[PDB]
Amino acid sequence: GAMGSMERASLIQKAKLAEQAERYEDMAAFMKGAVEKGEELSCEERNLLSVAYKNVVGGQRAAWRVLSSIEQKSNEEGSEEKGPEVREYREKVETELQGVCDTVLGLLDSHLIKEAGDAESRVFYLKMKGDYYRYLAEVATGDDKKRIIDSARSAYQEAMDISKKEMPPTNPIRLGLALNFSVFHYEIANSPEEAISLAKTTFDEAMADLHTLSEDSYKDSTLIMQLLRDNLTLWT
Amino acid sequence: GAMGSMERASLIQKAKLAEQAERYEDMAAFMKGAVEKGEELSCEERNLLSVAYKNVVGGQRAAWRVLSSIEQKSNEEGSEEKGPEVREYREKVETELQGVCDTVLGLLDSHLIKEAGDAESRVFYLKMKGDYYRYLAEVATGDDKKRIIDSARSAYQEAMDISKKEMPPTNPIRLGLALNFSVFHYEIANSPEEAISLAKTTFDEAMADLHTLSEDSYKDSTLIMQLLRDNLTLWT
Amino acid sequence: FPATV
Amino acid sequence: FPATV
Ligand SMILES: *CCC(=O)Nc1cccc(-c2csc(C(=N)N)c2)c1
Ligand SMILES: *CCC(=O)Nc1cccc(-c2csc(C(=N)N)c2)c1
Ligand SMILES: [Mg+2]
Ligand SMILES: [Mg+2]
Ligand SMILES: [Mg+2]
Ligand SMILES: [Mg+2]
Ligand SMILES: [Mg+2]
Ligand SMILES: [Mg+2]
Repeated sequence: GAMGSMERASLIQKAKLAEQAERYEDMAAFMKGAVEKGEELSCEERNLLSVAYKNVVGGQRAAWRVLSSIEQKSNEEGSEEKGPEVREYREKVETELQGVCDTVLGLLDSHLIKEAGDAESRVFYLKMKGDYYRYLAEVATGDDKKRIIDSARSAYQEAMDISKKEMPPTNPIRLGLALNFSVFHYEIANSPEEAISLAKTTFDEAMADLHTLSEDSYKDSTLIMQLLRDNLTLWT
Repeated sequence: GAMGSMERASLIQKAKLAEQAERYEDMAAFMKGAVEKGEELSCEERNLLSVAYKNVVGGQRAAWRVLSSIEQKSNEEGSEEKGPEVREYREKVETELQGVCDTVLGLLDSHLIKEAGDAESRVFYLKMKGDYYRYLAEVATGDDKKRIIDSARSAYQEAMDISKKEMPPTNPIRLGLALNFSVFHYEIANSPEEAISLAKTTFDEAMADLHTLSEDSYKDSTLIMQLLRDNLTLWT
Repeated sequence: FPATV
Repeated sequence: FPATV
């Protein structure tokens, strides 16, 4: 690891600077170095890790979709042959995306998840595991597409079980987990009815628990509840 | 060169796909590979090259400025010591920026400029040479800061001399060259009066030649003239 | 695309 | 910053 010689605290400080500079690849490399120091992550540190990789993979996903759309158009009737270049470059981006997903899943498996005992950390990492299997699922087409989908489902399910037992319905981690699992159902598992049911039930149970919250907690929860509502509006 | 095995035409096709996917680092690598095939570049190809590296270095510059501002704030009176991390990371970004500038200047010197005989190509590449020396100047502080500034000035000057002899005052390359040389005067050479004079004279001479243009050429020239006016408004 | 966090 | 192209 190229970050092996830098102090954990310096890696975290630089992750924060990289975020401020919108240098998300750097931010991710710094956080990977911090994880590899072997200590558990604080809540702030977990969010630095997720913010970094979400931005990196998010750009890769956006590029993959652009290229995939061009590729599909070139494979319609009446399209002029352009050669292998569109497929090759789509494959290049896809391979880089899969590499990032494998890196994140590797950190979670060595050894973030197994050391996470508190609900807030364990649910956070299992949600991440679901998310990065979902990104692999978005590009998968071969003999392991079903296994990738089930790996995503399994991670999300375990996170949901813990979150329902150990967190209030308004907890932002629990809310974001449900939002994303609902999208998994809609976009990956071809289960739009499960997607809609989950989003609705999550929204309504959070609504009923908002009265217990401070003004700052209320803002955090209602922000994610609005995303649930936005998706429901898109889907109904 | 990792692009040595790919066809020139495939590199150009992939540069165009990378642009569409907003993958500017890839776009730049593809164009570098195309330049290194050794053939001259068409006008479209020259613009693919400049678009790619402008986006890459533009992001580096934006990050450098964020980090430089944080660094300067940490060096004020009453600021708590944070250690070497801010300087180190600013230096990391700076070194990557200088590397990109050196790569572009290397392509221009081996051998784009020496083979460029038409005004449109020679002015384009000399403007690029000025631009990338200007980006080096923005971060320079040592014994060669003055030499970097003069290298920028010299390139811009030769481009200006050719453009004035060989191109109409409304030519978009001539206009963008003048826009950027004017910024060089204002921001790099501490010559705001020269910056303002150049921008004004360029704008007025283009204004007087717009009558000779088609509707499409008129739109291209007036777009850059508005940037000259925007700068004049900022500076007066 | 739908919203995720 | 001022405009460049
Ligand atoms: C779980 C507790 C928690 O969220 N605590 C915490 C403390 C300080 C900063 C953060 C945070 C969330 S996102 C973020 C960032 N993008 N830098 C930092 C969280
Ligand atoms: C100098 C002649 C010229 O501009 N010709 C030309 C032909 C086709 C496409 C371009 C062009 C300009 S910017 C661009 C891009 N960002 N892909 C392509 C120019
Ligand atoms: Mg130690
Ligand atoms: Mg593949
Ligand atoms: Mg249920
Ligand atoms: Mg050949
Ligand atoms: Mg330096
Ligand atoms: Mg003059």
